Amino acid sequence: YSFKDTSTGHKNKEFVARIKSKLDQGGVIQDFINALDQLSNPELLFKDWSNDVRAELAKTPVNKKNIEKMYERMYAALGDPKAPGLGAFRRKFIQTFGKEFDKHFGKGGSKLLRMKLSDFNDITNMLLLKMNKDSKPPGNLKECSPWMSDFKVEFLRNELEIPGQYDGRGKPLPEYHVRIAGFDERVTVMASLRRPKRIIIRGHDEREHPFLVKGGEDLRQDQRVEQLFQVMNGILAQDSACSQRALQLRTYSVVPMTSRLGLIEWLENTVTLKDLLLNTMSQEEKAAYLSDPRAPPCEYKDWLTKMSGKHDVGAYMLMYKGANRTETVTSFRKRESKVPADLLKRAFVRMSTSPEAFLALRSHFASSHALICISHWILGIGDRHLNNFMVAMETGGVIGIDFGHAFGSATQFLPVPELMPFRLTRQFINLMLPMKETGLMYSIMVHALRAFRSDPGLLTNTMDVFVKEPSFDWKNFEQKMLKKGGSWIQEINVAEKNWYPRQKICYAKRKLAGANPAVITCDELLLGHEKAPAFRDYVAVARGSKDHNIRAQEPESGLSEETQVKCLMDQATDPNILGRTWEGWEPWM
Repeated sequence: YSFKDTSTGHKNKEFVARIKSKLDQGGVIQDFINALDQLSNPELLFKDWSNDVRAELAKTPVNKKNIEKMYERMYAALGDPKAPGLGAFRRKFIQTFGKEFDKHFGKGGSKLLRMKLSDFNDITNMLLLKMNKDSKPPGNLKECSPWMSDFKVEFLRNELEIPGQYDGRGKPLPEYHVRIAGFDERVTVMASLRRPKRIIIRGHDEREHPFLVKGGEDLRQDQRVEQLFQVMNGILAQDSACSQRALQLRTYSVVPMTSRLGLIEWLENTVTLKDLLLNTMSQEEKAAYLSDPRAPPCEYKDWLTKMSGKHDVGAYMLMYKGANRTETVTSFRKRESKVPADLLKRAFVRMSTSPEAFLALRSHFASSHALICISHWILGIGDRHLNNFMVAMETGGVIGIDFGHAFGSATQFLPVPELMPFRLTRQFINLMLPMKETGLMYSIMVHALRAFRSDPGLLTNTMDVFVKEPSFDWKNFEQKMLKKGGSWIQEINVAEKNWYPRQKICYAKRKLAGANPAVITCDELLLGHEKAPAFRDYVAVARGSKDHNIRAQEPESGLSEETQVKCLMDQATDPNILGRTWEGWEPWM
């Protein structure tokens, strides 16, 4: 908060103190947060503290009081092992990490309290490198944060009321909202870069509720974009021509319990898109798709080797200094022609039992996927890779999850950018044969984008929570934009109020008032890859050709709606873009 305290700062201070005393009702909520914190891997917070000390001491030793304010949390968690037992209940794995890390932290506590070294990091990097041998994240039970496993409610401690309820509309009548009464022994770890956990908590009426717990990321961006989706299907179901089609985005609840601790509602009876495709295939198909040098797995890497000589990241940089246009299309169609041409069709006749009903599962799938690919562009979300789309195996509809790059941020700070606006690849148009992606995945996009260009004020007005309070993900990269970037046509001294967020709201207001979707994809590429080695080839690929693409025969602004979605779909499916992208996005399937 950090009040100013000139005239009314005192009454604001005592008012916040009044509420801080009025809430929290003793000791169930704060140690709920705490004992949920104390089960994650200590390596993630270890590298987090390493990042925040390398970024704030190793560059300039003038930042007064910030190191002495940030070593308090490093002293608390992974410090002296009775401090976790004082602040909360001590776990069963910090008593094996602090039991090992005593010699290494003796010199830390005795001289790295006020170190002022700023030049060497390998003395710590070798210990975090060797520490990943006796790091076992599976605690194999629920005793690994032993307050929830010994919860055992006994009296009116002002119940907790399992979070992620109170969805806005309606006088709530809170006697129905479920209350926590236990946890299960079997916990699971996920499959991501830092592997968040998945818990099986129980309601007060013997109902399982699973949740996804992640303990290092500030989940306020996700809360604001699910807030945006609530505005989005509040403006959809008011519109006339979209309500007959009954168009709605399907959301899900995410609560930021505190900074570096949030909960995600895990959804049930759903399966990811890659698992659906990879299990519709036959047993003679999958092994030859996986383990062939002519399979599109290894053929792309051999193309990376034979195109520019490099064998790793940066080959995509030297590929823009490699092939020409009419090499990539011909080397790409033979990559597209190695997977079977129908997999969603086999997956929709494998489960629909009737020719009346195959027709009506397919229209629902295609209309829902059209809706999320047009609403994933206004607020411009990138990284639409294969495990981000989640189909619902009881009604046939896709749900979109895992939002990392919210506004135009996939094509700015990533090494090799992503230039498509969404994911409309080959299988999504082979589903609709003998037609193609012009009948049903077109008028849905026109109706949705016409509703969003009806009243252009609502989403930009909701976007101002980002400018009234910047999050942690919009200040760790704001420094990178400050040290290298653009935006010198605007001022810098009013930072984070009209420099950064008025830029993002300016971009979304441009593409909501009518902008060429090749212009934005190179403006956001100029503002993050100016003075690049291969920058003219980026702005040459993502601009058109004027002989083969309609996105080069149209002006930049004042553009119309049907024309805008037309050049959008032209930018979406084009083998020039999809021939040279990131190898984990899998643009061929």
